[PDB]
Amino acid sequence: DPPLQFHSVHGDNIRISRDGTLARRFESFCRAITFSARPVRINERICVKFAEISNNWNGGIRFGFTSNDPVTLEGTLPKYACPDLTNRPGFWAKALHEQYCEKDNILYYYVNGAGDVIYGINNEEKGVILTGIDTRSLLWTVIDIYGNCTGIEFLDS
Ligand SMILES: [Mg+2]
Repeated sequence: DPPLQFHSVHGDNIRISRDGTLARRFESFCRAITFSARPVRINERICVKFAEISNNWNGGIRFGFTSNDPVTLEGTLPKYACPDLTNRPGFWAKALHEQYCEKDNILYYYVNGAGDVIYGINNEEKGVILTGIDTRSLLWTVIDIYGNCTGIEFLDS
């Protein structure tokens, strides 16, 4: 439907912009978990821009999907998507290589009918990063704003 926004259920170290399109890890190095405000479609491309980078932290963001309505998760969020959420049923996420986490890159990803998650950077496919996603339930993005990237923007095309 409408352009993707961040869910109001998020980590303690996250601030979301007024229009809901920009999530920042405002302090520290963890508790940086975020979700999409609405479920996403199979084959819908999620496009995220690395809007802000800190030179004081290293590492890549973690991204993927959850079959859990983020409202059901409030007061329940751990420090990390990996391993902490991924250990629970209905979360699929992996780290993005830190070489891709540079200012103004666009990460795109989607889950296909087969339940595989394909990703790329600046419109160049990198491949399948995740497999076995439950395509029979509603899915929300999970993006853990970990590492040198401290601000990410959902892009509207
Ligand atoms: Mg804090």
